[PDB]
Amino acid sequence: GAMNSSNYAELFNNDIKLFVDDTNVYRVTVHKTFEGNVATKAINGCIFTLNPKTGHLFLKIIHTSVWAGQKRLSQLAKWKTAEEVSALVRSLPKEEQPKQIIVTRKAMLDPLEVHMLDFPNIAIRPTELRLPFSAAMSIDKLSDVVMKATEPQMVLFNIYDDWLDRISSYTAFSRLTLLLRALKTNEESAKMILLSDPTITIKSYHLWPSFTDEQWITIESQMRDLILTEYGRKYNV
Amino acid sequence: MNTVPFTSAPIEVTIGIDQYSFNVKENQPFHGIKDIPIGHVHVIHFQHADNSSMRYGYWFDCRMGNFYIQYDPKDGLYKMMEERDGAKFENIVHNFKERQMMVSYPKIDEDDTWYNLTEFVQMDKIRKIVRKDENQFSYVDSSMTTVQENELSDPAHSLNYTVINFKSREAIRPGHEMEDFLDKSYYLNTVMLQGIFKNSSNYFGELQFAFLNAMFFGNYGSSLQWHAMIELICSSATVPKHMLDKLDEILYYQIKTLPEQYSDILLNERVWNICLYSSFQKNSLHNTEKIMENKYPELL
Ligand SMILES: Nc1ccc(Sc2ccccn2)nc1
Repeated sequence: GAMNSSNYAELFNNDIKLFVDDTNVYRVTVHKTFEGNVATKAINGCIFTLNPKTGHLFLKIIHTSVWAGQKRLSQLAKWKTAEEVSALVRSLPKEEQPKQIIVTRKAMLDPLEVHMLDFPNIAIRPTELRLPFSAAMSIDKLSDVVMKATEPQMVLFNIYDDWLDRISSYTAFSRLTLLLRALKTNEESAKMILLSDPTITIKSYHLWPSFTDEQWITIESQMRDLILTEYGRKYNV
Repeated sequence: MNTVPFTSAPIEVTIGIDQYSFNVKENQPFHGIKDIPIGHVHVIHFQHADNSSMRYGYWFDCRMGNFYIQYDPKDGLYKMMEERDGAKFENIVHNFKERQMMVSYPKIDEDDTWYNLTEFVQMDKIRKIVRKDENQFSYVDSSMTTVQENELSDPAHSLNYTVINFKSREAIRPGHEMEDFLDKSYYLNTVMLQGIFKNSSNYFGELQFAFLNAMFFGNYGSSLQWHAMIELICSSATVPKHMLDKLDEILYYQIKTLPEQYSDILLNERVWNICLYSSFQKNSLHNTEKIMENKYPELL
């Protein structure tokens, strides 16, 4: 059924699986019209599809043109996500298709289930984990490509950089979710932590800085401080 | 008017005929039911005094033969049988009426309830849902499962209702996934009506038969089917106007006839609230909504 703290290590076994996050698919700015009414203006979005074992991220950019002339866009967005995921699975060789797709929001279950009827053997699952993938647009290189796009486009990224050379998928995913949780809780502080030292650079082919093992420990500790901190500044503790 | 005689009543049993019922005591001089209206299907049903488990019964149409009931002490139930010796049958029936050992089908003359519950139900279709072609009548009981319930185990003893599944390739056209899931009109009008049922009368006939099996036998799979067939209509933006009008009349009499005390188990909160207050047809079922709100406002 659902994915949670009890069956967490299943993400790192050798059954191919994908997380899908649709949070950033339909994005808007709300503003006042000359007549003083309110209106929305859509901006580009993205589907966040990640294989947690390898770090392979299929970033499908959703150009605002897809909304033109459409109604009930928040509902459409869930179906559009499912259509694009389904198209992705169909484009993969059979031996690369996932055995499970895990959706981060329960509202994607029916849209994905219906678009995947052709694949009765791919399990569509929810999760009780509160994953921070919405913060993916706080990763500068991902936000950049999304906002620059002039048409629909699939960008391919390894969200773990080269970490798997040195650590396991379980640890790499833990690092990733800690970073994204921190970016989600206080983006400024989080980004300050990551970039404060100008001698540690992000490689052109990477998303995150080239920290050594020791430096990642320091960084990881500082992000935990941050998340505890904002948890006091928010709950006055 | 026609008659279903009983050889005898060796065990205490509550007998139903359509929406009527009466108690027969162990070895009471009971020889059957008379004055049964010709022109309608009927159901005669049983619940033993000892083992209220297993309600069971027989759908029949008196125009299709002379039928009687006889207890089987080996199998332990009241069995329906057909008498082929037409002469023998009228002789038997006449003797039991002269001795007045029969109960009279107790139809009030103002009362169209049974007609309204069975308007579209036809023996021929019942026999296709309940497969046992050597008998002109059909046995149903509480425990019989449906073909869809078996996909989810004795195929000879099943209710072969039409399978409806909203997340199925039959229900969903490629390229219309969102359209067809949110608005079921394609599935209702093209796949089911035109494709399978052929007309709305056969559709309504299965719907009413499903309801009746749920109410008389507490048959869970029949209840599931009745709600599915309502939900398919209620969730279709485009339904012929006469069908909606008739559906409102069908459902009205079903809700009217339901035992007040069985509503908690026979009525699906989600389907009804969806159909009456959210679906495309939320404003189309005026009679049904009024009787539901006055009789089962807790459910809503
Ligand atoms: N920079 C980079 C680009 C592509 C790849 S390969 C790949 C294939 C499919 C999905 C994700 N990554 N690995 C690293």
